[PDB]
Amino acid sequence: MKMLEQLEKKLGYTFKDKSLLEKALTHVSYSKKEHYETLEFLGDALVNFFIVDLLVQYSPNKREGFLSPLKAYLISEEFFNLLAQKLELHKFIRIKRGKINETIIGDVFEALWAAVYIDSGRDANFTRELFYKLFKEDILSAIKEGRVKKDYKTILQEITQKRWKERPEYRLISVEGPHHKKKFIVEAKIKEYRTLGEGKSKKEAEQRAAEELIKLLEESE
Amino acid sequence: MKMLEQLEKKLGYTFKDKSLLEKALTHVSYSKKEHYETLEFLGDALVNFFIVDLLVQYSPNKREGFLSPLKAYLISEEFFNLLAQKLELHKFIRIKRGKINETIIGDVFEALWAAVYIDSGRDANFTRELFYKLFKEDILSAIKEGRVKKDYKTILQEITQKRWKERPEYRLISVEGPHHKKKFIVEAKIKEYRTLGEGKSKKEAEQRAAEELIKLLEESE
RNA sequence: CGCGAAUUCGCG
RNA sequence: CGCGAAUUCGCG
RNA sequence: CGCGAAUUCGCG
RNA sequence: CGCGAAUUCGCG
Repeated sequence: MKMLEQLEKKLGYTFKDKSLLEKALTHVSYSKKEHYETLEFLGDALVNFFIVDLLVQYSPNKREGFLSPLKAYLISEEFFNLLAQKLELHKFIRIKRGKINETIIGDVFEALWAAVYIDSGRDANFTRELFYKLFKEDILSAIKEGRVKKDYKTILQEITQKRWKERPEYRLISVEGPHHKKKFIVEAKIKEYRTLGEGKSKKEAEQRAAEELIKLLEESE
Repeated sequence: MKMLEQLEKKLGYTFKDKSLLEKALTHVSYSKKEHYETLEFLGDALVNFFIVDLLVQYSPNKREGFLSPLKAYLISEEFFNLLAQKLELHKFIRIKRGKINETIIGDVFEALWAAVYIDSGRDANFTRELFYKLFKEDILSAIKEGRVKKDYKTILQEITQKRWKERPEYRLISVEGPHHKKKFIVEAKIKEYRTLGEGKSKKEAEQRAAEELIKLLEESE
C-alpha cells in the first residue's frame, strides 16, 4: 500500500509481513476479526520495558521514590501521543470516522511496536535499538526536565475553571477507625456533581474524590 | 561450593561480575547503599515483558478481557514465589534474618533477572531464553490449566461462624459506569467491622470485599 | 463413621 | 439440579 | 453450571 | 436477529 510504505520509511524498517503492520493500525471498528487489540497488549509490556530501561540509566537519581513519578509520565497516554506524533500515526490509522481519540493513538503506538518485535522474529535487542533511534533523544529530554504528571486536584481545577470559571469545593464528611490509622472520606463538588474520596489523610482523600469527579465530568460532555 | 556459584548453576548462568548478582540478592536492611531497590525496578519491567510475550503467544483465548486477569496472576508475587522455589531464593538472599517474607522474595526474583540482563551486556534476547529455559513450561502449564481463584467469601464465612457463630452480611453501596460495563462497589460487614470491594459484578465485588475483611479480621479479635 | 435432610457460601 | 465446604437436625 | 425466559447497554 | 456485559425469576 502507498501508505504503509511511508510509515515504514519513517520507522526505518520494512515489514516482512505487511498484514502484521496493517493489523496494528486497524481499529476494531474497521474489522471485527483482525484489529490491534492483541498486539496492543504485547506492545504495552514491550514499550514499558524499553522506557524503564532508559530511565534507570539516565536518571540523576536511582531510588524508586524518584523514578516512579517519571515512569508514570513516560508511559502515559499523553507522552505516547507526543511520540506517535513524530510519525503522524493518526494519518495511517484505519478506523471508522468520528471514533478516533488520544487513547486510540496511544494503543496503536503500542501495537505498532509489538508488530516490529514479532515481525523481526521476536528480536528484542533489535526492536529496542530501532525504538531508541527514533525516540531516545525525546525520552532523555523528558527525564532531564523532570516532566511528571499533574495530580488529579490540579487537573480538576483546570477543567472546572476552563468550563465554569469556578473551583470545586472539598468538605469533610466523616472520620473513622483508630487514631493511629485513621480513615478519611471527603466530598468533591462542582456545581451539583458530587463524588466521595477515601484515604489516610484529608489531602489523599481529596485526590481520590477529584479523580472520581473527573471521570464524572467526562461523561457530562 | 560458594553460595553464588550454587545459584549460578541452578540458574544456568555464570555472572561475569559477581558484585551485581550478589546485589540483587541483598536487602537494604543489611547493605545501606547496596540493595536491590533499583535492579528490582528494572527487573519488574523486564519480567512482566518476558511473561506477556509468552502469554499472548500460547494463550488459548487472545482477548484482552481474558488475558488481563491471567497476567495479574502471572506477575503476582504469589506466582513469582512459586517460580522462585525452582531456585529457593529463600536460601541465597542476604538479609537481617527475621523479616524475609513473601514480597521480598518476589522483588529479589525481579531484581535477579535484571542483574542477568545487565551482566549480559543488556542482551534482552539472551536473558529471555535463559528465562524460558527454566520457567517456560511452568508458565505454559499455568496458562492453559486455568487459575483456581481463591474463594475469599466461603473462607470468610468459615471464620465468623467459628468465632461468633454468625455469618457475614454483604451490602451494595453503588453502581457506576455505562450499562454495558457497570462497576459495582460492595461493603462486607461482620459484627462491627467494615470493608469495601469493587468489581465488574456483585459476586466479584463481594469477593474483593470479603478479602480485605479477612486481612483486617486478623488485626483485632 | 454411614444414610437422609436444613441453612449459607462457592464451583460446575 | 450436581459436587464441595461450614454450621445444624434426624436416623442407623 | 445446564435448560427456559425478562430487562438494560455494547457489537455484528 | 445473532453475539457479548450486567441484573433477575422458574425448572433440573
